[PDB]
Order: sequence, then C-alpha cells, then structure tokens
Amino acid sequence: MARIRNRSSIASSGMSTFYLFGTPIVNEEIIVRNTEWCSDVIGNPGDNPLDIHKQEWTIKPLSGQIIFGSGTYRSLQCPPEYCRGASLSHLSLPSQSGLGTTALARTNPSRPAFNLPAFIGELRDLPRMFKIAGDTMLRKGANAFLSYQFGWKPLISDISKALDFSATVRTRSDEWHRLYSNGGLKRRINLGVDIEQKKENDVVLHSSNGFVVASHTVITVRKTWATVRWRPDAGSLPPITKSSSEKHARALLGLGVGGLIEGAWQLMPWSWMVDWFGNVGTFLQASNNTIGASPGLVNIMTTTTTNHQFSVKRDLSDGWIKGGDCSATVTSKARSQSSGPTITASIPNLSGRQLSILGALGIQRVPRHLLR
Amino acid sequence: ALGDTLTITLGGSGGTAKVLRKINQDGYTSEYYLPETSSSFRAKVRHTKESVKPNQVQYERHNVEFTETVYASGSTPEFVRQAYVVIRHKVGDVSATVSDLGEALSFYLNEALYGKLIGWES
Amino acid sequence: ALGDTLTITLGGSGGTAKVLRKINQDGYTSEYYLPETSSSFRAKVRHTKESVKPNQVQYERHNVEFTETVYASGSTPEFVRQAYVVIRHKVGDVSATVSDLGEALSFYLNEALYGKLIGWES
Amino acid sequence: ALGDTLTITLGGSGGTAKVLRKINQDGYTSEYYLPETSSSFRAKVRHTKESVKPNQVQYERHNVEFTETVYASGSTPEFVRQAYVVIRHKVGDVSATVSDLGEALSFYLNEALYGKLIGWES
Ligand SMILES: [Ca+2]
Ligand SMILES: [Ca+2]
Repeated sequence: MARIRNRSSIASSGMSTFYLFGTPIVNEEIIVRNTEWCSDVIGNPGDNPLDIHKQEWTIKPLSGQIIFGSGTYRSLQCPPEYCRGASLSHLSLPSQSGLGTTALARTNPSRPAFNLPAFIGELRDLPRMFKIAGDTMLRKGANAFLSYQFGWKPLISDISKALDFSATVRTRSDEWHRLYSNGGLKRRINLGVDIEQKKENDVVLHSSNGFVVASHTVITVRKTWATVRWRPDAGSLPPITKSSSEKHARALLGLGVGGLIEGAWQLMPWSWMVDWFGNVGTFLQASNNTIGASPGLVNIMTTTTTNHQFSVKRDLSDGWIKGGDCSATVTSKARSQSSGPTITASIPNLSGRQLSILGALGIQRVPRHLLR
Repeated sequence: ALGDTLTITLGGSGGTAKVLRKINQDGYTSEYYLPETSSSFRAKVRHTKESVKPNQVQYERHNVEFTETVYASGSTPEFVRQAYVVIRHKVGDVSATVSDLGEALSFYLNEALYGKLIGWES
Repeated sequence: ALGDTLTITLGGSGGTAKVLRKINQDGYTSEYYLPETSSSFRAKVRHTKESVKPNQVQYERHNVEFTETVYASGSTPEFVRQAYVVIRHKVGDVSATVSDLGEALSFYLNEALYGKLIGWES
Repeated sequence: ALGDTLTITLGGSGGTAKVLRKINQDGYTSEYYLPETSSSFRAKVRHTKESVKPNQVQYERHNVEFTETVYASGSTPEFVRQAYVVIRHKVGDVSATVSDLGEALSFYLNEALYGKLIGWES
C-alpha cells in the first residue's frame, strides 16, 4: 500500500515587542517550522519506489533595542520573519537520459570461459573401466597389463584423482546453488556527480521593527547511481548431489593393495559413481562450461541537496539591529524502477586446475577392446 | 574514446555486422567481447613505450587484435582464429606520413592476397 | 567525472586553445594527452592521503599538473616545461574557505608577476 | 624587488584585503608575515637550481606558497591551510612561453574548479 506521511519539527522561536505609552501594544510571536514529508510502500516484498522532501533551518537570532518617548520596540532573541515562508527549490541541472539502458549494457557479466577438454566426452565411461580392470586383474592376478606398465598402484592413483575432481565439482555446484538464493549476483555502477554554484543579492530579511537586508548564496549537488541483480535462470543449475560416499571410498583406499586383494574391493560404491558421473557429463556437454543468467529489474537512485546561506547587510538596517545571520538546507531523495529488453549472459563454471586434474590419467594407454 | 562498443563487419565491406561490448580497461589497455552460441568475438587494444636509453632512439608500439574461437563439437576440440597488427615509430615522428604507411599496408591486403597468402605462396 | 577533454588556452584568455583527450584513469588518478608536430601536451590530476599518525590531524591533498615537451631540433636536445599546483587542508574542514584560499593565490598571479618572478626576484 | 608589502585578497576580485610585510630573506628566499588574534599569514618565495651534471639539460625551479595557521582553541589542536605552485624550465629558454603556460594554468583554475576538484573526480 502507498502512504503519504507528513512530519515536522520546531527549529526556533522568539519574541518581538513594541512599547507605546509604556504598554505592550503588539507582542507578536514568530515560529520556524522544520518540515518534511515522505512517501513509501509497505506490505509488498518486492522493491518499491520512494521519495523524500526534507528541509531544515539554522538561525542566529537578532538583538538590540531602541527607545522613544514613552515607547520602544525590541526584537531580542527574535528569529527573522523571512523564515515564515521558507519556500526553497533546487537549481536546474543537466538532464540525464537512458540511464537504465547504459547500466544494463555495461553491467553484463558475460565473459569467455575455459575450453572443455576432449576426455569430457568419455567422462561418463570411467566407472566400468576401473571395475572391469580390477576384476580382470583379481581373476588373473597382477601379471595382467605388465605389457602396458600398469598395475594396482596406477589404478588407485587414477581413482583418487577422480574422487578429487568429483568433490571439487560438488563444492562448485554447492556454491552455485547458494548463489541462486539471496537475490542472485548484485553489481553497482556510478553515473556521475553534478555540482553547481550561483550568487544572489538583496534578500530582505525582516519587514517589521525596522528592515533588514542580507546577501544570498546557493550551492547545489546531485549524485546518480544504479544497481541490478543477475540471477541464474531456474533449471540451468548443475546437479547438486550431496556426497558422503567419497569419504567411505577414501577410507577403503587407505587399506592399501593388501586390503583390496582381500574382499575390500567388493565394497566400492560403483552405482553412485556411475549415476553422478553420467549426470555431470551430460550436463557439461549440454552447456559449454557455463551457467545462463537473466537480469532482474533495474533501479536508479538520485539524491539531490542544496544549501542556502545568508549574510546580513548592515547598510539598510536600523542602527540598533545586530546579527541575524542564518542558513537553510533542502534535501530530496528518490527511488524509481525501469526495465529493458530480454538478455541472457554466460558465466564460467570451472577453470584450469579444476579441469586439469584428470587430463593425463594413466589407464588411457591400455587398448579399449581389452576393457571393451 | 573508443565508445562503449566496437563494431566489426566480418567479410569486409557489406558483411554481417556485429557489435562487441566494452568489458575491461586498464593502463591504456581496453578489451571488447561478445558471446555467441557456437563461437565468440574478442577485440583488445594495447599501447606501449620502451624505456629510455643513454644513446638510442625512443620508439612506440601500438597493437590491435581480433580473436575468434569456436566451441568444441563431438570429438573435435576447440580452436581460435586471430589476427593483429602493430605500428612502430619514434616518439616525436610526423604522424601524417605514418598514417600514409598504414594506409599503404591496409590497401595492399585484400581478399585475393589473403587467399594467396594462406596457400603458403611466399 | 569532469569529462574526457580539457581545454588549455595558452597565453591566458588571449587565445591559442588546446584540447587534450582522456587516455587513462586509475584510482582517482587521471591524465590527458595530445601530440603535436613539434610538441606534446599532457596533464595530470591526483588526490591522496598522508600516512596515518597516531595523534595528528589528517590532511587533504590535491595536485594538478601541467607539462610540455619540445622535440629535439638540430643540436638542441630534449627539454621539458611544466607548472603545477598543490592544495593542503585538513579532512572535513569547511570547503568554501579552502576554495577562497588557493583562488586568492590564482588571482594574485598574472603575466607581470611571472615576468618579475622569472627574473629570480624575491 | 617585488615590492615591500605583499597583498593577499581572499575571495578573488572584490574580496577582503590582507597586507603582509617583509621579514627575512636568505638563500634566494623571501618571507612575509602578518599576525592576528585567531590566525596568521605566511608567504614565502623560493628559487633553486639543480646540480650540474654533464650532458643533459640543466633546469631552474621557482616556488611560491601561501600558508594559513589557526591557533588551537579548546579541544581543537593546531591546523594549517596551504596552497602553492611550482615552475620548472630551462635557464636560457625564452621567458614568454613559460609566462604563457603560467597564464594558462592560472586561467584554468577558478572557484568552479575548486568546488569541483573537492569531489576527487578522476
Ligand atoms: Ca568565492
Ligand atoms: Ca603572454
């Protein structure tokens, strides 16, 4: 729901009196009324526009007195009556154009990715290689594949490397799935700062108990920035399988060659490895080492502020009048929403050391037909 | 300078027009990139000046590179196609005749000459 | 920022306008460049903090630098010209008074002062 | 020469006028002073020449600075507000070019730039 709220604070107040016949004929009051009003939206989880209009004052009260026959007038600690209007506005500034499009164009995180190795095609086939090799060697002893400089130790080294790769890909998948949450990836850009100054002259500060004129100077500042959140498109995420079987497999491998010679090898988690290797292989080949993404809405925030400072001009005032310096500040803030044409980006998944783990696994030197 | 995008018309005049995006910038270097379903386009600009020597000539080298790579398909791995040009001259040289030499080199190269060159015809 | 081009009018407001072009930006550090047949124009802007001392007030620094190089001609070797300003004041102090300082200095300097100042007068 | 009293006019043209006096001069340097209840004015003019070393150009440098110090009151300790310029060029180079470069630097600096430069834009 959209609500409009108004709120105010008292800045200063004072008293001014005129005596005649020894009587206070007029003793009128003066108030400074700090004012601000805001608009905001609540009850909707989605980001909403909002804006603020806000103003304050800072006044050094007048002082002094003058005497006449049976009558006087005095403005001690009396803030100037000029503040009763307090109407102020920001200075004109150059207009911005097409901020949303530029932000969307510059913010795109698509960038090239690491090249996919050739063995990723065979990635799905690793488990039966190892199973059949171990089974044949156990059936016919270790003498097998001595012609190829192969044995128990190379096999265990290769399977350990595969488990390392599996855990690394698992952790990376966990990280991607965490990223899908909490609104996706956020980025920020800056859209410049505009500063302008001017001068003003002959500002009447008081119209009773004499007259007061003061100089005027104005300062204006504007900022502008934009933010967007890039989130992976649903369904493009990698497999997110949890993994405690690898701990068990590593525990078995610690038994050494002697353990695997015993009934230990029949405890390998072949089915899990086959399923997950096939899933990851088909996913990697489906994509190209990348996750897709789409942009959410684009927002722009533009704060604007100005200062209005005065200095009392003493050449057009009654001699008894002293002081009267004052300053004012006006601030505004805004939040607004925009959207652009559909865009899709690609972000690398794994790079270098991630994919290089098993690029030279030793079992590849045996002909396939013996295994196949 | 260099805009937010670098336009490239592969195939010479009248070809298909692509528009790379500004993606990185540092130390007089900037680079443009664009992703595509079967390939990608890469374009970077670099500048460099050599250090000062007691008695030698101070030279400056520009470089511009286009790079094109296609993703793997089946058993065929990935491969990349690129071509870059450099220019070298002293710090205080006359710019206009350098531009003339650059025009000469650009004009000499044409599709026919590229065809002859790739055939290892020396 | 302030833009990508800066105008240098040699001889004050007399004329001879020169338009440098932005070349780089690294961490609040900007410099523009422009080559000419017999000269090169370069400008630099920098902002920074002093080393933090346990019980001393922090200070702002602004630096604006102009330089010029004249290319070697005949037997005359390379040589340079430059002129730069520095402003120092504490962090958070009133900006307008600091503006009035510095611009008072800028008003003070004029052609006659340089004519006298270059004559080693003090 | 350079006169006996140095005039600082904070606020540019039409501002408040402050007058200093010569105090001391040593090492081709000069100093001006003016005391006040709440602050004080310092002005120094300096000249120098780099060490001669055989086969390169030899350069001379000029410096002028304005400094403003405020006496500590209550909790606020001492602090200073300073702004200065430096000139460097050849010894036999024609003075008109250096004077024109100085005029350009003075003309570029103005209250608008001081108001803008405070933002660390670059
Ligand atoms: Ca002023
Ligand atoms: Ca002149």
